Amino acid sequence: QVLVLDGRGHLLGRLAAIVAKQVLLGRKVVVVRCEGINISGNFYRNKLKYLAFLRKRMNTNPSRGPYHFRAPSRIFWRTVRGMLPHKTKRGQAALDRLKVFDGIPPPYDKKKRMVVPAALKVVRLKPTRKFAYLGRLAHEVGWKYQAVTATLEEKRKEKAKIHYRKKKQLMRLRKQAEKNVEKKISKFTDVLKTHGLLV
Amino acid sequence: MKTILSNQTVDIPENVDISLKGRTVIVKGPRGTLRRDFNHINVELSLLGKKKKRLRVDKWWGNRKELATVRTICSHVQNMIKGVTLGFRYKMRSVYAHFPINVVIQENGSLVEIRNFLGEKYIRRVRMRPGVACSVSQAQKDELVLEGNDIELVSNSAALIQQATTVKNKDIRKFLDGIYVSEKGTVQQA
Amino acid sequence: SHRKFSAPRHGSLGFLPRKRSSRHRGKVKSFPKDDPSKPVHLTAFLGYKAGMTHIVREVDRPGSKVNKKEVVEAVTIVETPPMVVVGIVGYVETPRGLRTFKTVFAEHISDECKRRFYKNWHKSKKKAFTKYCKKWQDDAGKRQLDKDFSSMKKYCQVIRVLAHTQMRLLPLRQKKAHLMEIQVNGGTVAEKLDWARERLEQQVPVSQVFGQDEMIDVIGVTKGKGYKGVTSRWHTKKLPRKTHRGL
Amino acid sequence: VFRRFVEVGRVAYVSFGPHAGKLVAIVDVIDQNRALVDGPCTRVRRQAMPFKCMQLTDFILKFPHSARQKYVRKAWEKADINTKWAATRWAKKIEARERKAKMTDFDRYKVMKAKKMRNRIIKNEVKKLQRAALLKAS
Amino acid sequence: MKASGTLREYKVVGRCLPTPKCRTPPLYRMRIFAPNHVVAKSRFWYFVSQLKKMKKSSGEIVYCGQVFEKSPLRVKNFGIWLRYDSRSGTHNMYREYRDLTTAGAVTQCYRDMGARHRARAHSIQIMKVEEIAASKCRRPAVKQFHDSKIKFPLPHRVLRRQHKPRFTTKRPNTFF
Amino acid sequence: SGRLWCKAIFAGYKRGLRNQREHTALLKIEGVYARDETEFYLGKRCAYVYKAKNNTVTPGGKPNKTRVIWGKVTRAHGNSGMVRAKFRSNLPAKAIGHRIRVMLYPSRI
RNA sequence: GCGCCGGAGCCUCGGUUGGCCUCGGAUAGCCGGUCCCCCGCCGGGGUCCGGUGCGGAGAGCCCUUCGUCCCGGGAAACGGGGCGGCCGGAAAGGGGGCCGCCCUCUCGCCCGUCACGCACCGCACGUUCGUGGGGAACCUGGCGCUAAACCAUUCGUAGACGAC
RNA sequence: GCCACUUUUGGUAAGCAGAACUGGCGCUGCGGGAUGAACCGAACGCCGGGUUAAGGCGCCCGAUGCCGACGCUCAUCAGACC
RNA sequence: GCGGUGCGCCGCGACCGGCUCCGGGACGGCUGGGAAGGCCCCGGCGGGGAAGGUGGCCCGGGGGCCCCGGGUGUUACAGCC
Ligand SMILES: [Mg+2]
Ligand SMILES: [Mg+2]
Ligand SMILES: [Mg+2]
Ligand SMILES: [Mg+2]
Ligand SMILES: [Mg+2]
Ligand SMILES: [Mg+2]
Ligand SMILES: [Mg+2]
Ligand SMILES: [Mg+2]
Ligand SMILES: [Mg+2]
Ligand SMILES: [Mg+2]
Ligand SMILES: [Mg+2]
Repeated sequence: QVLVLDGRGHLLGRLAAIVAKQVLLGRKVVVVRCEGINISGNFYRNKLKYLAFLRKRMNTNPSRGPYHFRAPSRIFWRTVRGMLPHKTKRGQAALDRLKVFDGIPPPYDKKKRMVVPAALKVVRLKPTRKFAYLGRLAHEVGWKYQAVTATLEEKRKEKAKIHYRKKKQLMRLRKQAEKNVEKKISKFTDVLKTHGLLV
Repeated sequence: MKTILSNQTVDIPENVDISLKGRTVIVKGPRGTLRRDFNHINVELSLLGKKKKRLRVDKWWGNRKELATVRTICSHVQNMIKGVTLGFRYKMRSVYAHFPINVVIQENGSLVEIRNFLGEKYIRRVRMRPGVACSVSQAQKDELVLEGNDIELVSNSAALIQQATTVKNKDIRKFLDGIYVSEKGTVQQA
Repeated sequence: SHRKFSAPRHGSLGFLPRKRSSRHRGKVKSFPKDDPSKPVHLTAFLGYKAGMTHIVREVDRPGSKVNKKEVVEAVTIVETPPMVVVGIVGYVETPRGLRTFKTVFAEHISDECKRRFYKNWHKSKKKAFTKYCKKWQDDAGKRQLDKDFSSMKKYCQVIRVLAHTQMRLLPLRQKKAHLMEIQVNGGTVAEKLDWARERLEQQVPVSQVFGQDEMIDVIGVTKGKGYKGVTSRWHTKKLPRKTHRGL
Repeated sequence: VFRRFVEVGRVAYVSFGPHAGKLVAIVDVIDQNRALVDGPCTRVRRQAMPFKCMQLTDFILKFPHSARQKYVRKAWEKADINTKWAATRWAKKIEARERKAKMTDFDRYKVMKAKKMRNRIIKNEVKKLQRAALLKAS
Repeated sequence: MKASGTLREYKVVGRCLPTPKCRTPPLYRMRIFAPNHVVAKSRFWYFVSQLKKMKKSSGEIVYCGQVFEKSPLRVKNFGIWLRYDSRSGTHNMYREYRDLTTAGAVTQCYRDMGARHRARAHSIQIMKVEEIAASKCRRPAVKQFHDSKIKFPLPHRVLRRQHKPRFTTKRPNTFF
Repeated sequence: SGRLWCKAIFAGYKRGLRNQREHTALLKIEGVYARDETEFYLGKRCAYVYKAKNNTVTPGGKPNKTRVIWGKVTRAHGNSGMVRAKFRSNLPAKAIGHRIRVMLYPSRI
């Protein structure tokens, strides 16, 4: 009863638009690997937009001003907060439901992370428009932890490769087993084929 | 308009054998192997003929600024096959007015120390990007010969040393000093 | 309207929360970045200020007007007894920073260092690490320790060794010793923990850490001067004599 | 590299629209994005059809680009498409989708009671193959 | 006029009133294009006011009917002569479309003028729509379809039906 | 011995931008997302089930803490399969984004 | 008087009504095998063979709850349930796999046979996660523990007072 | 007294001053124009059901989560509704 | 038993009427007494036309008789008007 969304290949505010309404309707949504979120438009326009957000600062005491978060997780958290009614109790309950991480931490490396096709770069951009990675933008604007995230990601992609070879060889044992037992399951198989489950 | 189809082919000689792995192309031949990754250009690359003699690049439904890119792949692959089967050689001449420009070549072709340019004491160390070898020529007074496979690496390493020898704060039209690219061309003639 | 005569700004905004320091001894905000091609060495030490003195030395800088002449120079004597190493701390690099992994203390911790764990050494019964130092003289405790050393060898990235001053040898009033994490910079993590657990529980002098004529950085809180005003603190220009509510 | 091409005389399964679920034969190309089309042996009347609703398949039957519905019907049932489609593994999984959508309550129960043992037998055969691989290893 | 929906072609005829100097006037006829016969009769009196000395009151409609397309199953080329008013000065034009029906190509004409030139349907003034054979065409965007062996793939099939699987785990495919 | 109610979420009241009308709940039912598809649920008894502090009765049983506010599903809403319900006492805004059960039993099948 | 494991019930806060245990990723390209072939610490790739509106399908997969009783068929047998060791986990560490024992069953599953179980007399919050989270007192045992903080005094590296 | 369509006088001009016609505000809520005396819609007893106007329908925020239709458009200062 | 009135509280159903938002059938009129299309050229007889030119013919190359281009031209072993 928790939506584990992936973040790679998704447009920033176009993912945040679905996430905002889906959290106001009561889900607990965990958008994971947020540094792989990309934004449309080219990287120099996008970092000029974020540097303009940096210079927008309370003049007399910038401690009270806009907290320009630098990590990609909290950039995406700030844009979901912009799309939620967060001055009030239901918007604050929604922000309490949304959890947002950089990379894939170990409550969620073992779980199967979802996608949103409606907010995805190969669906909602022309293939010749330039885009901009939010992780690289965050690193250019002052996020400190790109390199440690990338090394932890190559570690988890190795360990996921191990899990995937194990799952492949289990699936191949399953197909050799079904080939070896079709003589005494082909009566059970045949009524799953007449109801459209194996054709 | 959105033009329905535009294509060009690339004739391929016999001593070489291109192979395309999806959209990145890998040219192997006499001198060395080199690749280039066309995954930014959104076209189709057929490899046709047996002996694989032709590379067809075609683009379907392309407007003007994208049909511009349908023969620039042909130009990159033509320059690619040229640099594989023949290699590239840029000879660049060292022009001075009074102070002679002293060039020494360290790390067997990979770093260039330029000295005495305009009488400056700041010595210039320029590193060739990999695969390019700089060399002082013979039977000619002031040359630097840049050998390599592909022109982007070779001509980039040439432009680095040309912009390294530059005149600042004075009249660039009178003070015609520096090392300038004179003779682009080939290692082995065909 | 603007300011008639431009003039640079009093004070620095870089040091801006000009409050009392939240800690008495100066903390190293950043140790030097390690490279594994060094031998293993300590990147900090901890001495106490004593005073000031002249010297006379013959300066060798060629070209200068004081070449081969003899300047005098103010020096500062930092009395610096050998610190005793007591524990090691390991750190794992996380996408939220660098968290601590597993602090490991030695068996015999001297009462110099034991006073640091107590706000009141008189009223207590001096009970710190009594349940902990039974983990060194039994087999289950020793191989639990070898388990966490093996976990520190493979999950930690930065290793900081714990060291305290040796306060008996100092003429001060106090006895409660200063404890400090010193980062061990040097070779790979196996070499680093082997060095650290071999030199665990024993001393290290200054000459293991620094050398003669080595530029260092000095960290500490300044000399406190109390609640003071803008002329005394920010060095603004005093308003003239005729001012009604104070100048 | 592309292997399904819009041209004169391909059949295309239709995704949505008025005529969802049928094959058509593309006759001519009106625009960048619209095509004159006719499925004459499946009751799709000769009409225009956009490309966005039609999924072109690997059946090229030849006829001229202005041929009438008579000649498209002739080439259709000369090639005998309507059995090649019903034997194609596209339409087999289409009609399988349609079957498990058409499934009633009682046979949903019968499917469940079947597939429970149909998974039990594979599951213990798979674990005995796992221990047979471990005995091969040992 | 609002170019609402696909247009229809209206053959509409009209004449001045029976007046005692000429008791039977001539009858005039227009091919006009309009969403329905009400706005069609209004466009008729607009153009006949532009051409003759004839108005809503000094004349009458006679037959306002539809021209059905006479071969809607043969793809044809249409040449369309226009007259539109820009932000600065009006211009005569010639555009070419390719469609099954005549009113379909004029619907495509109004939408193409509104797309490219921002010309709105009160400003756009039609004058001549003709079916043009496949060699008299002047425009490359139409002439590129004159191929008996025309052939092209459908390269980048961008995923429509985005929100039926809204939280999926498949990455979508676009090579079909 | 399992669930006999469809899952629905009290999205909000029937409202405008500067006005809400609390007599009509907006219910978002799981799985149905079009007006072509919302037709099955019209007229179904829906219920907001909640617990409380002190015990109240429970018919066909003994008193416990749980409580209801019954209703019915009146008419579709929008194009995304959102629907309107009317409850016999208006729902508290406590219930925003909490599970309203929507039953099956006024069947028309 | 406090932590730990080894039963009855009582207040209070409430949400919830089966799980999905994971390749990386491409998008003018993918997925899965054999490896016949070549090297590296099983993997990397060429080659061939299948799928590709994805069926090794999230349009999906697993689980499938009325219960027991007789006996029969298919299924299992090398299986189910019930004590000690081996390791696998660090980014915010997994109620996981594996070697034996002494126990005990042909019961679990799929088709049939046989009857029985308040059939509470048409009627709503049922069915769970649930030994839920927190709070007091009744508990019967066992191995473990019997500390600091603050004031007051002093210091003066600190100081308006606290603070240090 | 003030504002607005259109006509109009002085003034370079003005959220300036001075007129004509009509409608408004003042005396007036309500939906929309984010915000707002005058603009767009619409004028009011207290309610239930239905339906609209002007304006909208990614999310804040009811409504496009249409497999909407045809194009133009790259902005290192994009554009976005009397 | 009949007639009136009400149930202590919480609920359900049934039909009848009013007002509505929908959904499924079915029948007919008008038009250019609809425009097209369907089946009986490879609808019938004969006459033409040209191309987004099919056969064939030639030229060119990719092959193992097919495909790909370019030219000629008028039904041929496709069709269109
Ligand atoms: Mg000068
Ligand atoms: Mg100034
Ligand atoms: Mg005075
Ligand atoms: Mg409950
Ligand atoms: Mg005025
Ligand atoms: Mg009035
Ligand atoms: Mg008013
Ligand atoms: Mg505004
Ligand atoms: Mg008006
Ligand atoms: Mg109302
Ligand atoms: Mg709005």
